[PDB]
Amino acid sequence: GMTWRRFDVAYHDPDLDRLILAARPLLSESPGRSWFQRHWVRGPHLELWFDHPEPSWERVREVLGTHLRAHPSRTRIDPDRLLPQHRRLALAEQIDEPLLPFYDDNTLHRAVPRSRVHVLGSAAAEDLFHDFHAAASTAAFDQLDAVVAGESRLGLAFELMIAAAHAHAEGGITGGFVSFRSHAEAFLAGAAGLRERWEAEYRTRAEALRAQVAAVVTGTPRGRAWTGLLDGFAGRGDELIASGALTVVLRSPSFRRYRLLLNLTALQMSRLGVTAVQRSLLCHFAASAVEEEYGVSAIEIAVGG
Repeated sequence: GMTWRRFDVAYHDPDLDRLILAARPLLSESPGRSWFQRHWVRGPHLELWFDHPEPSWERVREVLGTHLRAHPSRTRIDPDRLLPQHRRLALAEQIDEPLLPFYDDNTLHRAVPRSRVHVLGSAAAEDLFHDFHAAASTAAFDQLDAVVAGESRLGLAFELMIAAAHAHAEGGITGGFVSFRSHAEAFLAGAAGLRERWEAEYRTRAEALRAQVAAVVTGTPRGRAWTGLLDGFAGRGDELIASGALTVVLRSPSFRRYRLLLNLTALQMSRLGVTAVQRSLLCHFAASAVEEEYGVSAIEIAVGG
């Protein structure tokens, strides 16, 4: 917190995948824990977090300098309409920090790490997330090779969601149902007319989605890699929800674990460039595919008595 460095790479092109990829050597060079995330404070930007002195500002400035100059971002923005969205997002995410001015495109800034303690629960909670972000930043680089190499971004994300529910939900995949239906019903309560669209988008892909669910449930290299990564944080997470040092079958200790590991997965989806809408769509896709593939209703009714 007095050790963490943060660098903000201002970039208004929503596609960051190639920029992120350029920055990979920096994190490999870093002897400590390093990580990155997409963020919006003072406009779209990439954030590079390092808890050790190396690489170093001038290293960072030269690596990202090359790329930024070679591959600039031509995208404009609307500061006038964007500011209100952020001022709301600041209240939502609970973000005290200069929202103004906006960074100019294609600029490297040095910046102070923000604290997430008042949001996460403890200092211990904050450390756990740093650890996860570090591990998941590594795994993000691989997943983004694939994506730039043409692969489905949304398809990779769905895979992580399904794998996580199967490994870590009480009762495997059918036990992640409610959490999927939850995330998605939340979004649709906030915009009625999308319900029907979400339904039509599932319907044309129904058997295709189910086939992916089944495939991930059986086991895939990517699926086992992700759940493995999450493994590392399950034990430590338990303690912190047990001890009360981490954000609140409400009281259920093994429902709390899962909700956390599902949030970590969601953060991975941000990192990979899956927006709130796409994330809402995947959750709907997941809830419906799981329903139809396993007759989750038949089951809920069955265990009714």
